[PDB]
Amino acid sequence: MIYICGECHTENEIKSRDPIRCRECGYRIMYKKRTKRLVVFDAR
Amino acid sequence: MIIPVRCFTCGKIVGNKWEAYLGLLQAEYTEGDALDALGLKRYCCRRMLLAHVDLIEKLLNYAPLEK
Amino acid sequence: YNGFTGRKITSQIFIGPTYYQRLKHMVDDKIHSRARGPIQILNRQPMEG
Amino acid sequence: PYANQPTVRITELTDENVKFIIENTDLAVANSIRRVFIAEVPIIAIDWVQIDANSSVLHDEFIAHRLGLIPLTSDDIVDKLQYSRDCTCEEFCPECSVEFTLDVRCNEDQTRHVTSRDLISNSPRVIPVTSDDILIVKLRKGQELRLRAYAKKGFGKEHAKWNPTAGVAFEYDPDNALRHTVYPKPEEWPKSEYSELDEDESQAPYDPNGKPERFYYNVESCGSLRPETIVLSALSGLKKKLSDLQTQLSHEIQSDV
Amino acid sequence: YARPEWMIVTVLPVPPLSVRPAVVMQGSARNQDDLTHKLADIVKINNQ
RNA sequence: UCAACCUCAUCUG
Ligand SMILES: CO[C@@H]1[C@H](O)[C@H](n2cnc3c(=O)nc(N)[nH]c32)O[C@H]1COP(=O)(O)OP(=O)(O)OP(=O)(O)O
Ligand SMILES: [Zn+2]
Ligand SMILES: [Zn+2]
Ligand SMILES: [Zn+2]
Repeated sequence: MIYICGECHTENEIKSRDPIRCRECGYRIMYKKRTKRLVVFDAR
Repeated sequence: MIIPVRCFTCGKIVGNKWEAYLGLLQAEYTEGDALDALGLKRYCCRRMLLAHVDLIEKLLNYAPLEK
Repeated sequence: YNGFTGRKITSQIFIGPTYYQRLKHMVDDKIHSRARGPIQILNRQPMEG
Repeated sequence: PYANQPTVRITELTDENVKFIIENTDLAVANSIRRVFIAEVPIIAIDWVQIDANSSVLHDEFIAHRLGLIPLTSDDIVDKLQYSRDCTCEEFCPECSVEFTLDVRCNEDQTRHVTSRDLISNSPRVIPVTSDDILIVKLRKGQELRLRAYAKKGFGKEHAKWNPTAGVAFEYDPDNALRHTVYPKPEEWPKSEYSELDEDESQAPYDPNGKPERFYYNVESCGSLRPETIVLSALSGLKKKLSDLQTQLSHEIQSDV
Repeated sequence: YARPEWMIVTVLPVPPLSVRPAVVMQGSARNQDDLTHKLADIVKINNQ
């Protein structure tokens, strides 16, 4: 999938079985990024 | 965290009055006089503005996850 | 004034703004029920928790 | 054996408030009219939210809650709009709902106050009572809020978001003459605004044959419905409830026969 | 039912595996009960 | 058609 970097906030695409290191910053904490499917919230 | 829309007890909209409350406090108005100027009459509505702690400003200091 | 009938409550009632706290204990975390569920290996009796 | 003929005298009428007096009426009727003010007057408010992107500090359901609480002008078309359950079409359509959109991004350095003004409605008659503004969220630079919302007809019995009124002040017997409230020390008690007593007299003399009448109302509008039309719609809705009850009662009596 | 000689231990009863279950983790490993380890110690000393 | 045991600490009436 596409993981957003923890520090430089740049999306990087990491394949499976690949080390979790952002290109151009090297930070080792990525975030999965919001899903395309949309969830309905009742305003209640 | 942010000023609630509508007073809990009655439901009068108090969400539009926080920025005006802060501005009137900056002017010189006492908290009670500012609350009176904003039109808050019942102590239920005055509790909303008087006791509100605006943490959204502290949370906005942290950088966003996605830029 | 009584909400259901509108009649004034005879005894005047103490009302005021008091600070209340919501404790972490909530019923949704505590409700539990069991019916022929999982069973321990050693005792072969219903599990714990 | 028949209903009394009530009388209304409107003392104050302002865009935010209606102060009126109903005389020659029962306490039950008056209380239930107030009750219908609060809970059974239809209004328009957001009940469906779909957030495409929310990078704000507040989570998605927090934003949805605040959006639901925002009042929406419902003066005329709330009577025209149908309930979603009644509407034949699946989900929501122009007849059963009103669509709003929010697309705000804080490109500038200064904090962007997302307000109710940023909500844009597909139908001009419903607007978020903007004509300050209700603050939905504050956006730091690089934070964005995008959402689509649908607002439906409903009354406050479902959810307090559909309350058309802020505070309904109801008072009867301003000077205690029916002794419905028995003061332990009458003198310590402040006089009512509607009180006709002299300052020396704390309470009116007990009236043994009296009945609660001459009820005083102060109905404050939330801005969605005009304060006059809140009262009119409440009376009409109570009358409609009674007529539906009578129709079902007649059908069941015929069935029993 | 009970002779005094029978009190002295000449034959040690080894409880069934039901008494001493093997605690399985993820299929990767099988820990053994404390009784199994103690019986292993007893068997080692007896063989020695 | 379906997941470990110990241990300790923290809370609950
Ligand atoms: C009234 O007696 C009860 C019971 O005996 C049972 N109980 C509670 N703790 C224990 C415990 O440690 N061990 C055992 N065996 N039983 C226990 O709890 C007792 C009271 O305790 P409390 O005095 O705090 O009750 P408040 O007076 O405080 O009630 P508030 O106003 O908060 O509702
Ligand atoms: Zn990075
Ligand atoms: Zn209030
Ligand atoms: Zn429809």
